[PDB]
Amino acid sequence: VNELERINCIPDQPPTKATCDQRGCCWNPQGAVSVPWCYYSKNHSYHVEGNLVNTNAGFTARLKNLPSSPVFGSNVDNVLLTAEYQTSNRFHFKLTDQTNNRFEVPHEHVQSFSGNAAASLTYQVEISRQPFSIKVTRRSNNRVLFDSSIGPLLFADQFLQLSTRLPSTNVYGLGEHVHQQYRHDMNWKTWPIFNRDTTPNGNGTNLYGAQTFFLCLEDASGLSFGVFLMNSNAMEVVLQPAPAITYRTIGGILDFYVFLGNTPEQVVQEYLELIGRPALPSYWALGFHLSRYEYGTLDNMREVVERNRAAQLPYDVQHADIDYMDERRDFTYDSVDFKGFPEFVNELHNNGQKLVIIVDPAISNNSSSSKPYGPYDRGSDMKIWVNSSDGVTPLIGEVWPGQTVFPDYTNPNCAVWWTKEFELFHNQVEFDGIWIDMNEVSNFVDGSVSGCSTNNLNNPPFTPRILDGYLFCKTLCMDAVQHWGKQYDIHNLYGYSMAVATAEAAKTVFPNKRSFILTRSTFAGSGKFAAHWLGDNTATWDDLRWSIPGVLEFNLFGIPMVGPDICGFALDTPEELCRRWMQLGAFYPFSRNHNGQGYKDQDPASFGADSLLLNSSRHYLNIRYTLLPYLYTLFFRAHSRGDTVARPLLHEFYEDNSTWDVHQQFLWGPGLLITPVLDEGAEKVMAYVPDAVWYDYETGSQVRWRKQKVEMELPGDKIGLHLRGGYIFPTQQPNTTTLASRKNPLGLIIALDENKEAKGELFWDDGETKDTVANKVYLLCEFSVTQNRLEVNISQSTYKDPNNLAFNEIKILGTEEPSNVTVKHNGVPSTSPTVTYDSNLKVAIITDIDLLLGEAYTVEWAH
Ligand SMILES: *[C@@H]1O[C@H](CO)[C@@H](O[C@@H]2O[C@H](CO)[C@@H](O)[C@H](O)[C@H]2NC(C)=O)[C@H](O)[C@H]1NC(C)=O
Ligand SMILES: O=S(=O)([O-])O[C@@H]([C@H](O)[C@@H](O)[C@H](O)CO)[C@H](O)C[S@+]1C[C@@H](O)[C@H](O)[C@H]1CO
Ligand SMILES: *[C@@H]1O[C@H](CO)[C@@H](O)[C@H](O)[C@H]1NC(C)=O
Ligand SMILES: *[C@@H]1O[C@H](CO)[C@@H](O)[C@H](O)[C@H]1NC(C)=O
Repeated sequence: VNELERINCIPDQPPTKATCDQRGCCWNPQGAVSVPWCYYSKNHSYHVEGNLVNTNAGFTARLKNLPSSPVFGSNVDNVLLTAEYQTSNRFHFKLTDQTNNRFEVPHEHVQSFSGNAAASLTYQVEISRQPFSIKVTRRSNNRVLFDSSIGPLLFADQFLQLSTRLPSTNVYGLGEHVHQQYRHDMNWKTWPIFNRDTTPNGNGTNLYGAQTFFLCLEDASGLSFGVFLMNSNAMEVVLQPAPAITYRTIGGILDFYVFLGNTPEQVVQEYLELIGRPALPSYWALGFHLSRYEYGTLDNMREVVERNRAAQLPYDVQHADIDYMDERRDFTYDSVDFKGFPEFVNELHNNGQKLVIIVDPAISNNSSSSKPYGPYDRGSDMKIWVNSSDGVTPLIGEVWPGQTVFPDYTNPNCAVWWTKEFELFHNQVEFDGIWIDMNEVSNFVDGSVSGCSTNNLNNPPFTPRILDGYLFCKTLCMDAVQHWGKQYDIHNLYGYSMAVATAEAAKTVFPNKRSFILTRSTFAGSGKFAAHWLGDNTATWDDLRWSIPGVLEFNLFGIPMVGPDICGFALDTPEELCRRWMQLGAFYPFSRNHNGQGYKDQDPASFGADSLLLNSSRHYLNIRYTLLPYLYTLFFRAHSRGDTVARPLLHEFYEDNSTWDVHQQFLWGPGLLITPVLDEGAEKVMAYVPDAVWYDYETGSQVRWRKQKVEMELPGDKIGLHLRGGYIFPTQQPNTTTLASRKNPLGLIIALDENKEAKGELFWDDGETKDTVANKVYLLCEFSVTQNRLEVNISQSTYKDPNNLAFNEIKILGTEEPSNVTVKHNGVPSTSPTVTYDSNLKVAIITDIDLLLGEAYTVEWAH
């Protein structure tokens, strides 16, 4: 056994030979740091009993436990392997107890399969019987992708483990964590996963959400695969330099999907086809959002709103945090400090802005005839709370308002209660979207106001390395009871079920509209319902750097609308850090400046009406808003096809191994390269320039750099932004709200490749109606340039914007002087455009044109 391939047999304590001998493992304390001293022998585990059986979907096998000493308790003697060839690119296998039903995740999107095995498989499955292992190989090159033979299968009631070899160390994903780097290096590292309210800091703890998906780029050809584990129990994932990854969970079943693609993007697409593609956002949610914990008063909030509006900051959304509430209780507002809240909502709406309100799941249980508290009274009438282990008494915990009960969102009746609370509240305060927080669920006491009984749920045989080392820390008792089952099994599904219920509420409160839901806690598939933010970060340079991998990973997880608290939630933000963070933050798919209680103001205009920070923030937000049609089209592709929005360089440039590690730059889709300064004091950044033609976004000048590391000069007022040759970017003149910007003239930026060609597309619908894609009420058009000619082609034509929108400007980068520009509509001229040319920069701008959105055109020129 190569020591890199040793699978640790003593995950639970300091290794000893006595424990090693008792567990029947191998002892060799002579390795390098972190190399396990005690590791599994070659026949710990299961063997296939008798023959495999073909089924319509695939095959089954019966696995029988080989005699072994019971470490983490009640072992499963007879295991059933069920394998389904679900599609040419997706394999599913699950290991269950042949004799007993066990907890299975009741996912809202994924359904059971009742097909026949797919034809033309891109993969092959090999089963070894003595001992059991499962291998999945890529058919084209026989690359072993999944191979459990490196380790045993362990399957006890509260301890399940399976390992797989990996074909490379280009491994991305898992969550929710602060990984600091984007590529997992595969050095010995254990990542615990158990939804927890905790600071995203440098400690690598489990955080708010649970995401078991990873993607592996196999080699420079782009061939990639992914693995998803459908299990909601506390678990950890162990990475080691074999390379290999081990999943170790403390309940449920091992239900695995393996996805193959020809590129990293195809793997994400296959994963999202399974778990659910992300919602198309309201176009206004793409704008800039501003927020803080504790304005304290409506007057204070108004003062902030007003100075940022006075500054002409692009600024669509204002969030109201728990300070709007009457004593931090949901579905109230403070009639003194927030007196006149409804009037302020009208002011926002009149200014073309939106209000997003925070709503917490925990509900104050303080109600009497003297002073009733409606949401509690109504929820109690409907009996929709999470109960204690007795199965009948609502569990009492403590959150913002004091003592609280917790809604059981797994109960469909709970969604009815919740919907009605929102309806009642929306009648008083006409908010536009909902920010659901503290939904891990977060509890200010451990378990309940009376703690947690000692039993195998609260105190299991094995505890993964979750923060604080007890499952019930800062959450509910594990033996609490909900419709879908015990908190031990469904804890990781709380925020997911809450997002589903809040989407259901939206159906009534915002009829036929998308609205906007922002959630803290997530499970696989949450992006179908909600955006995410990366939680309670801190105003440090490390937190700035750590945000980009967090954004990229959530795009892999199908939650493309993701971002951190720009400038940092905890602590007073230094001007220089906030200026850099706003520059980068103009390019997060979810762009929100948010701040914790009591800290110095960090809203952009608070730095001074003529400050470098405000000027730079306005500048780059104006660029963001200019590219909103491009961004919105990226979201359309994420929703319809499963593409990422914020995208690693390697997804586009996988042929170039210099991109495999890059985590300080990222792309919007295929075409826009973002290069922030991320180091204190720096007016430069060490940047990678991929193998493409690149143009400076502002000047349009072609950079000399190609496929090389560069020192990019970025003074205090700059972030790197370059456009990829071969791409056409739709734009729209910016305004301070998207309500207004959407009415503005459109533009095209055509970034020519080495062959003087480029292609692009534009999706356009009404920006807010639900089912616009499903019901085919949209415009989709395609742009292509191949010399001397731009074609605008209409592929879907079932929405016509009433605002007379047209492309009134075409900017061509990397071109020789165009002459005789002519515009044809369905073959007919047209009215001579104006052409301006910069021969030093090789940039042409065509103006005095009017190409109506949704009409086909050819624009031709000579040289
Ligand atoms: C939590 O406990 C309540 C009782 O406090 C349970 O309420 C039951 O709800 C159903 C309505 O679906 C009624 O038919 C029963 O009469 C209720 N019981 C009582 C005693 O009122 C509720 O089911 C419990 N929830 C869970 C997840 O077990
Ligand atoms: O620090 S804290 O006092 O602010 O409480 C944190 C958290 O609870 C923290 O204490 C962790 O335990 C690790 O520090 C809580 O998450 C803040 S919530 C989400 C945020 O975005 C809203 O503005 C806040 C008000 O609704
Ligand atoms: C780890 O946790 C504690 C927070 O309670 C903190 O003081 C320490 O700085 C953290 N370490 C890092 C690297 O974030
Ligand atoms: C920008 O929005 C304002 C509304 O606040 C509107 O009056 C103005 O005309 C818009 N500017 C344009 C057309 O670019």
